[PDB]
Amino acid sequence: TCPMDEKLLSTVLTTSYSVIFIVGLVGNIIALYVFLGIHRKRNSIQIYLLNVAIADLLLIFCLPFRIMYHINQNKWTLGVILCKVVGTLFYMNMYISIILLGFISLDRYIKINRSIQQRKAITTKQSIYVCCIVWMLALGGFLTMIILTLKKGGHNSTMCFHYRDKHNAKGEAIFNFILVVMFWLIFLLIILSYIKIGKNLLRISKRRSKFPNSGKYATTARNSFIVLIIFTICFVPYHAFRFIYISSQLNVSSCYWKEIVHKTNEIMLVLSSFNSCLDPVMYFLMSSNIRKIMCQLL
Ligand SMILES: CCOC[C@H](COC(=O)CCc1ccccc1OCc1cccc(Oc2ccccc2)c1)OP(=O)(O)OC[C@H](N)C(=O)O
Repeated sequence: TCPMDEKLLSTVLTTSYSVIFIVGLVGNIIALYVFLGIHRKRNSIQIYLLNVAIADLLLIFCLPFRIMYHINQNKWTLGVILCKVVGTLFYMNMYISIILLGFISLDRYIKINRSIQQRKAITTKQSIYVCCIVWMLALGGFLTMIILTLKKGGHNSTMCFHYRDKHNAKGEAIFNFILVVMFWLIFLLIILSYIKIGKNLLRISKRRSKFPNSGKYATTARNSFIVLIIFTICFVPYHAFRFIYISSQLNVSSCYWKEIVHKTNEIMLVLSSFNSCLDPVMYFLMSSNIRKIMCQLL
């Protein structure tokens, strides 16, 4: 455990996480207000996005502990219990957000590309069913893993969010490895969905059957590509490097690899958490009614 300099890393992480925290807080507050205050009725996609907003708001509420830890002296003043609570809660919220974004991709694909008329907008029932299942499965994993870590593991210290060996705890490592591959499957589904949606909207706009609103389809096709690219840049490099993280952490090696691996992991955490603040903004910007409201109000 080489105690290497991280003051510049601490400062850059503190600044990045503070900006992400404030932007995500304001964005998720606005998203909750619009999904509750002015949205009387919900469809499957809107319920999905409300749950994404709740997960992102929980990750944003998790962030201030991280910024305080990084800014104070890069040491954790409080107990290991809160360290474990925050560390597990941040990751569970992140993966809930990822899963629900994959479901938003999927139902957008089935609703736009292949649907002919409608499904009478009764897909909401299965939407809350899937949302409840995912939240219950996340909460169960949260409780079991935290209750195992607090008692079974004797590694209690005054340092948090740091690099640790997984010789004592290999279940956490294998569960993280499974999380990465399921995230990659979700990302492949997301990219397929959004490429197909964009191509369908471009061909529909290119046919130009009716002159009115023949240019909004091109805008919607562009928006699909934009949201797919934002998701990619936010999440892909992180889970690309998490493989090297696990490979280095599950075997004995010189700490010289460890500092650069830890620094890369933290930088990728910054990009991943930035999606939390970005997600509410894309809904407001890509919605024609909300965009016009923003344009006329400003
Ligand atoms: C105990 C400290 O945890 C935080 C971190 C280590 O994080 C991991 O190894 C990944 C997260 C993880 C993996 C395996 C099991 C539970 C995990 O915690 C989150 C979680 C909870 C519940 C469910 C769940 O998976 C879901 C699956 C399906 C649906 C919804 C959720 C995930 O350690 P630390 O804070 O020290 O940070 C180390 C390092 N800086 C860094 O960033 O990894």
